[PDB]
This record gives sequence, structure tokens and C-alpha cells, in this order.
Amino acid sequence: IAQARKLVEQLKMEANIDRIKVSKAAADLMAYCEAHAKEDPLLTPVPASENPFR
Amino acid sequence: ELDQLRQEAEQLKNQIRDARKACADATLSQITNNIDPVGRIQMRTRRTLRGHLAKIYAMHWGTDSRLLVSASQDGKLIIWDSYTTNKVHAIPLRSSWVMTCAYAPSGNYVACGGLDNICSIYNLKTREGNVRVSRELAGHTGYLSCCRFLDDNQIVTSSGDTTCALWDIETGQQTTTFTGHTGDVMSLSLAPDTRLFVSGACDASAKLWDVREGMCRQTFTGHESDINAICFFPNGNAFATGSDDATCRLFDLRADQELMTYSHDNIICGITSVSFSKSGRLLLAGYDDFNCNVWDALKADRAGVLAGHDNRVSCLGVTDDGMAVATGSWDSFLKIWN
Amino acid sequence: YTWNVGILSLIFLINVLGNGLVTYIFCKHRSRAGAIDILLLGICLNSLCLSISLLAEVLMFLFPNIISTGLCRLEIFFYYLYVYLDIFSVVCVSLVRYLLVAYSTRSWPKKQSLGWVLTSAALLIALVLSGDACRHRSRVVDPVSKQAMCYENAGNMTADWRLHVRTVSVTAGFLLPLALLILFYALTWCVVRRTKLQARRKVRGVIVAVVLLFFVFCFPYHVLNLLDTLLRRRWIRDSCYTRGLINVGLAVTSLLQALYSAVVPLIYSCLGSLFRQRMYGLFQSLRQSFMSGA
Amino acid sequence: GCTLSAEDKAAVERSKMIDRNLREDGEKAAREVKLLLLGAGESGKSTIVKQMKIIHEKTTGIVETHFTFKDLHFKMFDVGGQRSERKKWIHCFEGVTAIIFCVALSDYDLVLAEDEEMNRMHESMKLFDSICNNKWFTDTSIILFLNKKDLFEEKIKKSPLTICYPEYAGSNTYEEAAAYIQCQFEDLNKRKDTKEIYTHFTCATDTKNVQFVFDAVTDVIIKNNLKDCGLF
Repeated sequence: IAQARKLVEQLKMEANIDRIKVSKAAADLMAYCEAHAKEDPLLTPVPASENPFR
Repeated sequence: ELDQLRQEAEQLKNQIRDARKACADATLSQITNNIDPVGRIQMRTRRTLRGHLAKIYAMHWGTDSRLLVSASQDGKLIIWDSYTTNKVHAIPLRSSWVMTCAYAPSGNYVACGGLDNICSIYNLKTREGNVRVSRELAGHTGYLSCCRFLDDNQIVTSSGDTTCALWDIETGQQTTTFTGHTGDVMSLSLAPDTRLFVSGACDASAKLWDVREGMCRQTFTGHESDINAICFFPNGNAFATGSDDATCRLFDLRADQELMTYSHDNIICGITSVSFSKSGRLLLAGYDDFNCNVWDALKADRAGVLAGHDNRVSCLGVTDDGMAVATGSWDSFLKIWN
Repeated sequence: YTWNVGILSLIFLINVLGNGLVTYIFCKHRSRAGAIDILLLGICLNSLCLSISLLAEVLMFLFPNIISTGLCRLEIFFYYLYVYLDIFSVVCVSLVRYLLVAYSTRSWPKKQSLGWVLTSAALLIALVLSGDACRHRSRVVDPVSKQAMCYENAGNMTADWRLHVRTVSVTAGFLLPLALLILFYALTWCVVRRTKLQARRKVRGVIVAVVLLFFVFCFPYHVLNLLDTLLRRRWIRDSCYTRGLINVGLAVTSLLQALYSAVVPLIYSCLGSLFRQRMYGLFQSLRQSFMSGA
Repeated sequence: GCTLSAEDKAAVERSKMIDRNLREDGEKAAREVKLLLLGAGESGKSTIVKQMKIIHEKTTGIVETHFTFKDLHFKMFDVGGQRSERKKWIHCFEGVTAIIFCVALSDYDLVLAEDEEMNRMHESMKLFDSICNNKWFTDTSIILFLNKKDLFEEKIKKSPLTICYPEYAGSNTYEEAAAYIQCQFEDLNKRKDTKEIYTHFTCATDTKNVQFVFDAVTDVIIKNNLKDCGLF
């Protein structure tokens, strides 16, 4: 009974949360991905002059 | 009052489900429709590290993105200089059954653990020049699955007794015990600001814990089998999991729901490891079919394939500056790709 | 005569494809290897001798006026080396297989170094006998064309023109290696039979096959050489019709030995289960890449 | 090689000396016999480690036992404290020389810990079936020990062989009731043409179990050498 009471309390804690819209989280992820496009040596390969593993 | 507790739990579950459902205006696959594809990603192997005589089970990169540590099932922890392929240290272990290894952010310590329910901390900066056991933590009743350093004095471990622990290396005593899972915890990932961490278990669930106070904040479900790997998005507001059903999934912390599913029809094996690139638009996942797949993180289509390992790709890592990818497999070879 | 280089050409193709397959599969997994793998590689790197011999032979039909005393030797030396190195390496393979079984706990049989020294010893012996083989063959001057028929005959040397050659060849090639093969394989089987393993019925078949292939392919050439020698001594009456049959038999028997030397590298690897699995995996993966259909 | 400074070449020398020690230790470790000890409940697993000759060199998971017999080093691994999911770590023991499975003969009428109309022998049969017919154990040999052969000398004189294995008709005798249980434990092998199973009716004395283990593994070593030399 105590275990189920703790489970109920945990669910209560989980329920009371402010959630943003999905269309906003996707926009934020797109903004972060686009703002760091020219910083990924795996996405846009760096020339061989600055590659430590040439 | 079993009936009242059951009905309250069902009411809370339905309320949470309805609240999460009412927050999905569109889909991430719909918003990312007009963006340009990444194209074809062709990576070549630049180095091969040899010296392990058994299956490699774990690996970790250094903060400087030059030194790495690898653990295999022959009682040896080997520290490699990736630039020159040289061996810096070879630490013999008291137990040959190791399932995880970690590297301190400062670089002065290394951690190991496995079937023995003990986490061993080794010091790499001894005055005599030899590595010796600095600490041993033995408060777990199940095998250790993962361990990650917070500072030079703190470490978070996950075990097979459905619990996680936060330790104090100076005194060797537990500080916080994160309980709530109903299955063996397989993976563990720290937030970039080291104030939250996600843990995935064999009950097909993931939980978000806060290190300071020590309670579960959010629970994420949707997978069908055990979650073998977990990783944090570089921003820290999302994470990715990989399961035994040949599927990866992307979850958002603020939206509190799934975003995208990465799966194919020619893949039926399991995912052993996942990782993100520095920008965050590439997801690298190692499989049991001896291959590693690179997916576009914004459009759920495969972008590249890494092949060359004889056996299961057991461990995968990306350097902090994102210049190379290290993959370790059961054929006792580590390959660096760029 | 045109057929001779035509038939020898097919042996070249079979040899290069088989040796290339064996070497390619070995190169993929060379981190773990014993003496047997090194010996098989040493057998594989005898195709150069056949290539040199075939290049020297093909110079007859086209560009035919290069031939000197050395060139017939330059053909015969590499041909005999390509023949003998196979025979001498097979005995070393059998010896290593005996050593592994007889001393399973010890670690010195498994070491790669051992094969190396064995791979050297055979390489020495195959040279020395080859040194004899070239010696008898001589440049030839003929009224029509000097080039034709590099022959063993010098001016007045009836006493030693073939009998030393064929006696040493048979004794060193087919009578000592056969005895050593039988001895080592019998010693291996003596300990294998005592075990309870299910594999006992497969090991016996493999041993019988490897001994029987060598015997069956090598024996007819020596039989026909002996028949030739007995013929030229007039111990048996010659109708002179037999001589054509005798020579045509000699040619086909030499061709049979040439084919055996080319084929054996693939046979030794194929009989092993691990090599079969490795080649099945290659045939699955590579063909699954191209002709996949994407 | 040549374009190396004083500090650079010392690292190469250190790496070469590390690799030399690593291959020395690997060659030393390749000569030991690793055995995995398994059982179902109170089927033994405790006296067997005592019968092992010359036992010679906290944790609550892996239990390691080292010993020597006739110039051979044996390491036995016991997994009794691992109550977690077996399928998540059983692949660690892939490459062990043999699996020693212990079964108590005096369990053909005893119910399980929780009374559920289940005999303690059927659980052993299921565990053996799962371990033997595993993807990670397709060529690993199994040494089967049937321990309590003396306790199977008084209950069998009273109790019949009908509580378990009801399709049995024969005399209540040690020979004809144990040669049947051995057959039922050997019929669960689905790779009878490749995998070998060694059965022994052990006791609490006579110290002859170590000889049986030595004789069983001295064929596994020969079989492995035969597989690595291309003769099979």
C-alpha cells in the first residue's frame, strides 16, 4: 500500500508540469542545428590542411 | 486501499496522457520539410588501434580530444594517444569482467566496473609514474552498467539492481540513491551543465533525474524492448535512445513526448550505442549487424554507413570538437573515422 | 606443341585465382595466425616461378631468337622450384599438425615463428634439387634451328644424362615425402582416436583425402619416367609405335603434376571449416553490396 | 622514424615495451582452463569446489576459484549472487573452455521453494535446456555432475519414480533409475552430432571429480587445436 502511495505521489509530481507546444520545440531544435552548421567537421569536412588525422 | 490507489493512478496516467496529447500541434517531420538534405556522408578510417586480445566493451574520449581509454575482457585498461597510435598506459584490473569505463574531465582519474559490483577509481598522475588504485566503491548489489564523472570528487553509477547512485570519492560513501526503475539500468547520460541526467532501463523506459535533490522529474516511454543506449542532444533540451527492436527515438524534455523515430525495414538487430555530432544534425548508432548507421537527425532518413568491423560494434564515441568518431567492436579493434 | 602452352595457360589462371582468393582471405584476418597459415602463404607465393617459366616459354613462338644457354636453365629452374616447393611444404604442414595435437597444452607449436623457419627450410631444399635439374639441360645447336628442343644431352655423356636426374627426383620427391606424410598422420591419428570427440570420423576422411591426392597425382609421372628409362635400356622390345604413346603419357603426367601444384593451396584451405565460413561470409557480404539492387 | 625529437622517440619505446608486456601476459593467459559453474538451487555447487585439488590463489558477484592439477591451471567462475537478468551478461562467458552443470539426484520428489505443483528437477531440466541450446553456447562442452547419489539410495527404496517422469516403468534400482535420468538430461541436446556432454555420478569422497574434469577438458583442448589447424 505504501509502495502504491509513493507511486501515486510520483505520478502527481510528474503531472504538474508546464509543457510547451511541439511546434516550438522543433523550431528551437532547427534553430540550434542551423546556427552551428559551419562548426561540424563531420557535417562539412574540414580541408586536409587542418585535419589532425590526415 | 488498493482500489483507491489503483483508480488514482489510472486517473493521473490518463490526465498526463491527455495533457501531453493536447500539446502536439504538428510533427517534427512536418516542420523539417523544406530544409536541404545533408546529402551523402562518406567517412574514411584514419587509424586502427591494436593490442587488445579480447572483446572491447567500452571506450571514452578525453576532454582534450586526443587521448582515449578502452576496456576489454582481458583485464586491461589501455590509454591510447589517437594522433600517434602510441600507448600511454596499460592498467591491469583485479577482475576480468568489465562492462564500462570513464575518463575524468580533468584527466587525472579513470573509472572502471563490471560483473563485480564495485567501481574502481585509478589515479593517472602519480609522482612515481605508475597508475595505482585510488578508490573502490562497493555499495551496489548488481553489476555496474555505466559510470560518469561529475568532478574530481563525484561520480554517478548505474547498476543492475534497478538503482543509480551518486558517490563521494574522497570518503567512498553514497550521497544519493536514485530509485524508481523496475528493471536493470543499462545506460546513463549527463547533461552538458551536469545538473540533470537521463537513465534508460530494461523496462522499456527512461527517467530524468536531478542530481542535487535526487528525485525523478519526468518519465519517457514508447520503446518496446530494453533501452541499450542513451545520449543527450548538444543543446541539452532533448535526448535520443536506442532499443533492441532496431529503433532509435528522439525525446524532448520541454515537450515531454517523443519527436521522431529512426528505423528501417532491412534492420532487425539491436542498437548498442548512440551518439550525436557537434552540430547535432547527425545521429550515429552502432548495431549488431557489424555496421554503424549515420542518420539525419531532423529528417528520419539514413545518411551514411560505416563498415569494417568483424563483430558487434560495442562502443561509439565522438570527440568534443567533433573531428573524429571512435568505434570499438567485439573483434578487439578500435577504428577512428573522419 | 601448340597445345602445351595452351594447357599450361589454364593452370596459370586456376593458380592465380585460387592463390589470390586464399591470400585475400588471409590478409583480412592476419592478427591471429599459426604456422599452418604462414606455410600456406609460402605455398601461395610460388606462382612467380610459374609466371617466369611461362614468360620464358612463350618467347619461343614470338621473338624466337633470344635463346642462349642460360634461358633454358631460366625456365627449368623456376619450373622445378614451383614443383618441389609444394611437395616440401606439405610435409611441414603435416609435421605442424602433429605437433599441435601431440602437445596441446604447450604454446611453442602455435607461435608464428616456427612456420617461418620451416618455410625457410623447404625453400632451401627446393632450390638445391632444382640446381641439379638445370645442370643437365644444355643449349642446343641443330641444323634447322638451334632454339628448338632444349635437351639434357651434351656431347659424349651417356653415363649421366637422365639416371641421376630421375633417381634423385623419385627418391627425394615421392618416396621420402610420402613416408614422412604417412608417419606424421599416423602419429596424429593414434592420439586422436582415443578421444571421445564426434569429429573423429571427419579427421580420418580429411587425412585419407590429403594423402591420396598427393599419391594419385604424383605417382603416374614417375611410373612413366621409369617406363621410359626401362624402354631406352632395351630391357623390353620396342615396336616404335609405343614411343609415341610413351611420350604423350609423359606430357600429360607432367601436366597433371603442374595442375596438382596449382590446385592444392585451395584444397587445403577449403577442407577447413573456418575458411569455408569466412569465404561464405565474403560471398554473402560482397555480392550483397554489388548486385544488391539498393 | 627519422623526423622524431628526443621526447617523441621515448613515447614510441614506451609503447613498444607496453605491447611486449601485453603479448607476454596474453600468451600466459591463453594457457589456462576457464570453467563456468552452473546449477539450480540447492543442487550442489558448494562441495564441488571443495573436492577440487590444491585449491590456492569483498565481492558479491563473480566468485573465482583457482587450482592446479597435473601441471594445468584451472579457473572456475561461480555466478550465484547475480540475481539480475541473465541474458544481459551471459554473453560475457563466451569462450570458456567448458560449463560444469550440477544437478542433485535427490530432487525427483521435492517441491520447489514455493509450492506450485512443480518439482525441483523440472526447473533444472529447463535451465539445462536454456543454457545448452543457447546462441552463445553452440560448441561449448558441458560436464554434467549428478551429485547426491547417496541420498538417491534411501528415498528410491521407498518413493517410486512416478512423482516426476511419469512415463517410466521399471525396477526401483540405482542403476535403472539413474541411467534413465541421465538419458533424459542428454536428450535435451539438439546438436548431438557436434556438441559433447560428459556425465558423472559424483559422490562426497574418493576425490575423483578433478580427474574427470581433467579428462573432459583435455579433449576440448585437442578439439580446439584440431579446429585451428584446418583438420576439422
